[PDB]
Amino acid sequence: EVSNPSKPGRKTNQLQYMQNVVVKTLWKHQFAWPFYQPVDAIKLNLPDYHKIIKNPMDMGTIKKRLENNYYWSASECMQDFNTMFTNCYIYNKPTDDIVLMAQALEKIFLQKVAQMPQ
Ligand SMILES: CCOc1cc(C(=O)N2CCC(N3CCN(C)CC3)CC2)ccc1Nc1ncc2c(n1)N(C1CCCC1)c1ccccc1C(=O)N2C
Repeated sequence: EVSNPSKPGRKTNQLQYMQNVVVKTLWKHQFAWPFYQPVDAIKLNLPDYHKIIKNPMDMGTIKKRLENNYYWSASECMQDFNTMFTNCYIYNKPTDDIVLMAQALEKIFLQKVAQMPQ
């Protein structure tokens, strides 16, 4: 999940940008806090969450993956962000607050990624 002995990982120029520009800009958004940690289906009372969401993802995991050089390339790290936002749209109702919070964060994600080098 945040490290794998058989998985090749490294740090590239792009992966440094994911960590120092993308993760770090988003972590400081006032709507980011629900994504610091995995969805806790006990605390939030979500008996069906892990039946609908097959691959949970959050920014804490991503951040930790970056610090561990878990990833091979930055597009792999972008896929994790997409999973995290997409899970949010999939599980929740169209007008739920968390949907509108994920959309605002996702927009900034793309603006930052649009300036990534290479
Ligand atoms: C570890 C924090 O975790 C959460 C906490 C609380 C909470 O009650 N606190 C926050 C801190 C408390 N202190 C301490 C004592 N002191 C005196 C005052 C301050 C005060 C009350 C609420 C939601 C949380 N965490 C969450 N993580 C993913 C999700 C998530 N909430 N939301 C919600 C986020 C906001 C709207 C929806 C979801 C809800 C239902 C279904 C899915 C999802 C979902 O998709 N995600 C991504």
